[PDB]
Amino acid sequence: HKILHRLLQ
Amino acid sequence: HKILHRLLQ
Amino acid sequence: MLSDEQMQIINSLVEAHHKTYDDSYSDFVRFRPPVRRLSMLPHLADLVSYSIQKVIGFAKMIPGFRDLTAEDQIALLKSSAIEIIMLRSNQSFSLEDMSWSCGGPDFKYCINDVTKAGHTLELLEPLVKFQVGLKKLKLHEEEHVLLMAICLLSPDRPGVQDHVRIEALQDRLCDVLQAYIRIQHPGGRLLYAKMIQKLADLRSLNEEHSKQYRSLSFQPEHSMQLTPLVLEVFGSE
Amino acid sequence: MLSDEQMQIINSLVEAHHKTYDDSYSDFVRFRPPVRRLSMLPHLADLVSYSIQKVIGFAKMIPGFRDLTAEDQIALLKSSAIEIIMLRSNQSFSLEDMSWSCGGPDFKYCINDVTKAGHTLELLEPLVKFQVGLKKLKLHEEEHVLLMAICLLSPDRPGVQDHVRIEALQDRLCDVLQAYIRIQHPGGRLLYAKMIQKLADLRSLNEEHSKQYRSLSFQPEHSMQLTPLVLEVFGSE
Ligand SMILES: C=C1/C(=C\C=C(/CC)c2cccc(CCC#CCC(O)(C(F)(F)F)C(F)(F)F)c2)C[C@@H](O)C[C@@H]1O
Ligand SMILES: C=C1/C(=C\C=C(/CC)c2cccc(CCC#CCC(O)(C(F)(F)F)C(F)(F)F)c2)C[C@@H](O)C[C@@H]1O
Repeated sequence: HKILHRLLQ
Repeated sequence: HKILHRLLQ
Repeated sequence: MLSDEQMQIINSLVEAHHKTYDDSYSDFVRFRPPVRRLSMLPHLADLVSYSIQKVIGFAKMIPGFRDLTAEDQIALLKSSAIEIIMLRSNQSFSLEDMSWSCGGPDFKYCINDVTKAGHTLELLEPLVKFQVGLKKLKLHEEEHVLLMAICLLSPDRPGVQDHVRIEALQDRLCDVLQAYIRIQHPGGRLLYAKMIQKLADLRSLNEEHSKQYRSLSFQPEHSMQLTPLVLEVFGSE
Repeated sequence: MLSDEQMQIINSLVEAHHKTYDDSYSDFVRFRPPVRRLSMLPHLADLVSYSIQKVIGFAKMIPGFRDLTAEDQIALLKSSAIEIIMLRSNQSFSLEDMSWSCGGPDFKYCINDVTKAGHTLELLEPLVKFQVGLKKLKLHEEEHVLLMAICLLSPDRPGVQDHVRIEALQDRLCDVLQAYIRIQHPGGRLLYAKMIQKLADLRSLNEEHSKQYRSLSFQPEHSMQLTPLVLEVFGSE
């Protein structure tokens, strides 16, 4: 979930 | 550990 | 007539597409090269991974998506990423050559180029049939973008928790599409129905890809070639 | 004189190197290109990831390594991969240019090329000092390979469970190196001592890289650019 959260800003 | 095991044959 | 609000949704959805799709395919040169063992597997993983990044940019700009909770945004995305990718891939699919043509001769992806990346005709056959069926519809820009945003906002995906809100969102977008075709598309016809037919196909293509991805991701000498992003989105956690 | 067995270890360790190091650097073209934000980060991750694959091939061919248990092989590898990489990187480091020269002008890696991949001079300074100190020693092939296999078999790494066997292995290899320098290296000198000095440096460079890697791997917009292999080896699981 790490990368998607940051990408979703 | 998945990739290293297979690589270590 | 369309109401002032329905044309704002159309305005802002078309602009979101233009920010997140590059008709020049220039960044393809930043990927790992293609080779023609699964020799095409590096370059396609890099390619899809880049597209996932663009689908997330598009989704952040659908009115109402930014306001769902963080868990709902992720569940929608994980379940519909591959289908939006199949949808935006129609823009580069040529009816002649029967291949995706991204400019030069290295980025012409026949069906043989995809089999060298782990997939079989049990997925590629209906995929190409889907790509011509969509091509023959001759959608306007405003219709193509609406189709994408609707497929994203479907409630019937695993993991959603607020169906009522995301379904309310999806239904406002069906209404805008129907209105667009009535006012702005000539003769009307059953375009809306053939469009909704295409959604039911993506559900079937989704399933096939996910079966074949699972077989690939269990073999450590092939998952080694994926990107972190691909592993995070098409994994089950 | 060296015994028949000590020359077999030397024979088979030199051949293992030749199978796993390509003086042409031809596969560099299969990586993601370098760009000169951390713009050099894609291409280096691909580069190190490829090297990890070669260190594992070398290690499988050290007499005695194939017979340790699977857990010990992995623990040795995870802890010493970066240091073996620094060691084999000496073969392409030129004393002039003060850069790693892998053929063409795109694969000349100054110190500025590495800072555009997330590292600072607090690691790069002792690294380059290490690379000239090693270059000035003017090691034979048989000495360079022995140095690598010894650094791999050290017991004092986190996670080992059979110290006595891997230390017995490491000590047989120190003996072969000492014997080589006595018989086969002119004057003798304290080459063996300056060589063992270089091991103590790699412990210090190891630590610096792992601190700076941790900072990079916590930022999701940078771990996104790593490969699965890099994440598996320099992670803590
Ligand atoms: C995607 C686009 C474009 C073309 C899409 C194509 C044709 C090459 C394409 C072809 C077949 C299938 C798909 C679906 C995504 C996948 C996968 C790979 C995989 O399953 C793997 F690698 F395992 F095989 C994955 F995803 F895991 F990497 C896309 C070009 C342009 O129109 C931009 C658009 O965005
Ligand atoms: C490696 C070799 C060669 C050169 C090695 C080089 C010079 C470019 C080099 C330069 C600085 C440091 C290191 C250590 C590995 C790292 C890392 C990156 C990272 O920490 C990152 F990306 F986060 F920055 C990692 F590993 F995680 F990717 C190697 C060339 C040839 O002699 C073959 C040899 O094998």
